[PDB]
Amino acid sequence: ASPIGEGTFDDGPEGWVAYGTDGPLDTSTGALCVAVPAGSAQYGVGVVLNGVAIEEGTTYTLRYTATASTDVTVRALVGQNGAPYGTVLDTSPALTSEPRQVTETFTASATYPATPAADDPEGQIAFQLGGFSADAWTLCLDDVALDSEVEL
Repeated sequence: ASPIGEGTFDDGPEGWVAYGTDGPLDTSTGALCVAVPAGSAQYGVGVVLNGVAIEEGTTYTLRYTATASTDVTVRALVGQNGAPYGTVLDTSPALTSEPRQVTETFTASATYPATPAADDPEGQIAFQLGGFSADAWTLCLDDVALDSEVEL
């Protein structure tokens, strides 16, 4: 029904959550900056955001600017959690001291409903911040949108 907001992290993380890190997320600037603790291997750290609007094979556009104090290249994408499952995003979120904006229109070949139920965790976003940067680093995204067909 409702997406996350065309251009998030512009004052608050909204719902984006990050596990395997220190305290909650930190923004206060206009970019969701999660603190990745060194040695973030093993179990692996990451960030998930439940609340997406995808259906069957529809068109979409992911736009986010991630930047890690270090040159870390983790994994980022999307999928469904709660049947019928199905991932449509498969890329590598590169990061570094410089800003790493991202812009690409992919055809969500799945369906991310919005029903917060026990056996129905709906679909969300998966950020694998584990098994990538050895030393300590972090991720700073900003303005993450994803809608089907939009002005241009």
